Amino acid sequence: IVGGYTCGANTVPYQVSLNSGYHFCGGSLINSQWVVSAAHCYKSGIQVRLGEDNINVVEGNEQFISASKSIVHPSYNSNTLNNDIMLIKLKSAASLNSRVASISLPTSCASAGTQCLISGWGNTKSSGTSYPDVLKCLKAPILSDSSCKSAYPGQITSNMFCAGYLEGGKDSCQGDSGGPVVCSGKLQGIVSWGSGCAQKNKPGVYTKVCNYVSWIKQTIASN
Amino acid sequence: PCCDRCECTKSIPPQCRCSDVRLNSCHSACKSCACTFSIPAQCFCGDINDFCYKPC
Ligand SMILES: [Ca+2]
Repeated sequence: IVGGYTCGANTVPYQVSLNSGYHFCGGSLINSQWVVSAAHCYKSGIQVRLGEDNINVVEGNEQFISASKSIVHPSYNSNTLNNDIMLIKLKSAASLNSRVASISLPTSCASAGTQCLISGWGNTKSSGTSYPDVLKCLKAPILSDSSCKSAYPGQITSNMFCAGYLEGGKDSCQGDSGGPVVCSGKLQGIVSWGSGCAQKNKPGVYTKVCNYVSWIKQTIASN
Repeated sequence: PCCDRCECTKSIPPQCRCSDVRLNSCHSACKSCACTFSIPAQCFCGDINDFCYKPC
């Protein structure tokens, strides 16, 4: 997250770190046994780390649970990043409490102007690299699809939206993928892609979670 | 090789692509230059890398 702030330990209790050797993506806990992340975050050997703040220090509230099933959306297309959503089933149910909690799925889509909270342990620099120890947060609005499509001609599908700031300086970044965009307590986005991070005129692009709620529910029911 | 429009996933490693569409050619480092079958052809590079090429 570039241009964000230190969330505060466990203030985003649905944020998880996906760890396979290192932290490589985030995700959002949606019930005790399931995490939503990006399809492009599929990796072998994922351990889901819940209750994290400082991902480099065991602070005492973590739960480390191996991912047992990956269910990448059946229409995920790596050529376009369309349908960039994946469900991860945990090998065992997380223990839910103040510091580890699920985030609600949306009942309706958010739209331009909706104010959201984006979080993650991604790069905090727009130019160069600096990886934080603790979770970072960013308040960002969903942007007009006109701005989004203008920024990324021919690339924005109905299952994506842009959020952030056209002026630059505030954005999700590498290492944030798969993590949450939460708006009024609902998971509306998954950090997906963008042209760099926090660059002027290049807002972040996010998977539009509200288009997948039925699939998520059916999938969780069958798996 | 250069790329004006580079986008990457926000994962580690980043997965980046050059989305430049150019007539008849892709950048010189492109391993999979996908072109239309039009005249002139519009082509873009399908390569996914952990970096972006410098701007053109
Ligand atoms: Ca920790």
